[PDB]
Amino acid sequence: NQYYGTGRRKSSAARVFIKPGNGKIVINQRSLEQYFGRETARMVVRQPLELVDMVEKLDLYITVKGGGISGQAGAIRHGITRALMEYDESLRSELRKAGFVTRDARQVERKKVGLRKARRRPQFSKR
Amino acid sequence: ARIAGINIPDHKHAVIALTSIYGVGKTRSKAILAAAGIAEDVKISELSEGQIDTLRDEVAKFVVEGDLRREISMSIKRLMDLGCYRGLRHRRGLPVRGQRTKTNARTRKGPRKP
Amino acid sequence: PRRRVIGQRKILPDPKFGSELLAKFVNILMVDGKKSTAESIVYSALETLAQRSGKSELEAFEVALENVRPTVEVKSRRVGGSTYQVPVEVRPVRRNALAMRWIVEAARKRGDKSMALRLANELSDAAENKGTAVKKREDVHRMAEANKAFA
Amino acid sequence: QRIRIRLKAFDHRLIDQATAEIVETAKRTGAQVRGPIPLPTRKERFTVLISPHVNKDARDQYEIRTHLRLVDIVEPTEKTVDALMRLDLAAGVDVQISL
Amino acid sequence: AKQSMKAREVKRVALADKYFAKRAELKAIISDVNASDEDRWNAVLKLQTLPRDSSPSRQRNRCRQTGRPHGFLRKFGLSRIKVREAAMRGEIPGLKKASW
Amino acid sequence: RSLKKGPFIDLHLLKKVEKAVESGDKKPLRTWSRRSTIFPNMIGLTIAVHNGRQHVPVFVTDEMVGHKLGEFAPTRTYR
RNA sequence: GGCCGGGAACUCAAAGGAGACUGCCAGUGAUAAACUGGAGGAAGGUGGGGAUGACGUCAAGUCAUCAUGGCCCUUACGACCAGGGCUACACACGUGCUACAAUGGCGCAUACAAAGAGAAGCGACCUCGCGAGAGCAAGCGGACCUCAUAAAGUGCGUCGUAGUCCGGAUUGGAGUCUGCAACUCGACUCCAUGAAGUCGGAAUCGCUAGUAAUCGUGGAUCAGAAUGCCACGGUGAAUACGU
Repeated sequence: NQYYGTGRRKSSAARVFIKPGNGKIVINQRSLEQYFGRETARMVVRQPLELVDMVEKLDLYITVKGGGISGQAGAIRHGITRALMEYDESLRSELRKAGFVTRDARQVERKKVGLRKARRRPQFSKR
Repeated sequence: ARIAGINIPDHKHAVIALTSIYGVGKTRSKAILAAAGIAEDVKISELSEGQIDTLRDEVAKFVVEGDLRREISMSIKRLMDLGCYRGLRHRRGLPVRGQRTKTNARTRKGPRKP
Repeated sequence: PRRRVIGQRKILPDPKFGSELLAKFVNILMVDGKKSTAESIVYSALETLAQRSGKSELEAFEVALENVRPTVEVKSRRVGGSTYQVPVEVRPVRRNALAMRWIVEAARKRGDKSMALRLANELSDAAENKGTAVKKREDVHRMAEANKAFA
Repeated sequence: QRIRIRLKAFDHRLIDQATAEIVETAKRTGAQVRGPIPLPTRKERFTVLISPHVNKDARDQYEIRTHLRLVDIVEPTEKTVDALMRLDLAAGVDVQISL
Repeated sequence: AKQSMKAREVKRVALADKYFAKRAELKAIISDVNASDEDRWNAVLKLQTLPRDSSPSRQRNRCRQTGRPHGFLRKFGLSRIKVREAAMRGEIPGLKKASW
Repeated sequence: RSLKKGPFIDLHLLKKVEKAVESGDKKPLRTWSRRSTIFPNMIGLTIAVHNGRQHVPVFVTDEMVGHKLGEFAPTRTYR
């Protein structure tokens, strides 16, 4: 028996599986250190578990696709949050109060005719 | 060190120091160093006399100074004497190889208001 | 704006020392969308400063900031086709922002080898209470003192 | 011996009508079929200037959508192929059969 | 456009269709690496001897309804103005105003 | 231009040059073909080449071989 | 090695649905409309972005995309052809790209995307060339094959404030490809030369969030010719006391 979670951020998707015992992590058949070589990234992936007292009581199996480092980290965190809610169903208050439960939904704005970016406008000359 | 008719710096790696010759670039430098057999991370001031002699012999296979200067000279004056389009431009001081003259052309023209 | 309300945007603590102040400092030092470069510069400079001063990085940083924070500034006004320089107070958040910006601007204009060395030297000089940032603070205080009749 | 049918159109109501007709007719004659799998749509986009002479920031943007469907039948009989080749479809649907 | 400018294109297309086969390979053996020493000298000469209007690169895409030589779309065979008119009247299947 | 294709020249000029050099003549040869390369065979004649308005005469020399005939008939007037 | 048997759970594909309404709790207010907070929820007050342009103004733009009243020429202001010009050069302006470096340049090694196009077309693997390319030659009218390697980043060296191992105009010599034909007047490649410029006077412009700044990718027009136009994603800030 396992516990499941799905996460999304920007253009990235993540699948998370949780079991009990002897904390260890694999992302795409690799360890945290080999995959994420960014301290901010590791801290984001570890935040939800540290917020609770289950740092060393569960095993995690994770897969991810799409986007970049920050987006993938956010997706993984969201997936972990959903999995923990499913598994326990009593940490919802703490997780919500921290803010991990909401789906961040700011995408890239499209380019528009007559502009050179989403909002940048060419130079002007009153003459 | 004094390899060709000129002297060359004695505190920088050889692959760069050789470039001070008029006719050797970053390709010929590496080629000459490889043919001689010296490491390219070498300061010239650490060389011996025989190594320098080998370098001189290697460098003595390309047209380097004086001769190539004369070569470009004769080329340009051959064009000018012939009197073709390129020669006319060469004497008149404007860009050959097309390019715009309504604006720019300042490398071949000079500072504003000659 | 005219009829708007400005809300606070959540900031995230720095990885090793959980310092919101240090996250803000990295942001202000940051340039061109690159954050890792700024983080490396900040950490290297802080480590060398701690080695030089024999205290904690947080303590050294806080002493530097305390020696550069301002308390009164001057704001322009137009009256009778003329300009007056009315003195006004400063809020704590603005104090912090001004201090950090002045420190970074002073550091960027020195002549050492690397930015890390520049920042370490600037922070040490500030801690000893001499340098361009403290000069600027003194000038601001003097210009505020010269205009106390227009309060 | 397996038949594969590919359907293309500019309108999804029409494509659904045609595909339902195909599947029901095929099932009426014994053979078994795997349902219609939907495949990605295609979007072709055009940008045009709307004034006759000079204005460059006035433009219109248009698109065309192409919808696609797949059906496959595995163990047929002799009469099913006859019926399928005899069938008829609407005007705006394109059908391809591969053996 | 002008009637003469329209006739020119018909002439060019006809001549290209006429001499396609001759120009194709019997003359383009110049790219052959083992043809002969100078059995391709005559190839180049008798290639340049042919009419100039038979080379496909001397044709310009014009609108089928008006003749305009600027603003051409290959999918429709028309210019931007006539594309817009037909689209609004509703005569191009599948086309509509797009937004996203 | 690319090698393994050969130089370029027009047949109606090649024939005239061949005839003149085979026989003996000195009157100028008219040409509108500013795009024909100069051959060793052509040394010692006078070719009048078009430039848009008139025919400019060029007297061939050994140093001109391998260029285009159009480099000795300029087309624009200045000062 | 999803490579094999298999499975229909999950990611994903495109069809029918549910959801957000000041609907609920408290306070202010004229028994009113509404306003300021809170709970639950992925989302809260027109949640983010787009299409959508009122009666009218400027005798505003377009007889050269098209159509059309009046005037004008018709052995010519109407056809056909080769060669030139629109690419000129003392000088003045508007929109851009690339710098003037160490938050960096050069070498070696290695993470992580989205959206598009392909029949006279896109073209793999193999051999030859230092290179742009050449010769044979599969697959693909395509969630199947081809275009097709993302870059900034990350690790280890080297350069040590010099007009430099910064910057890259301009010029000589050898070639490649498309095209009947690259002189005037094409794009690329190798060898050599190595310019101005050290953050820019009085003026002056854009931007309130996944925005500005920065790094790469694609498409129409097209035999060949983008730094311009229209699209796509990665990293990702500062400040708003007030009128």
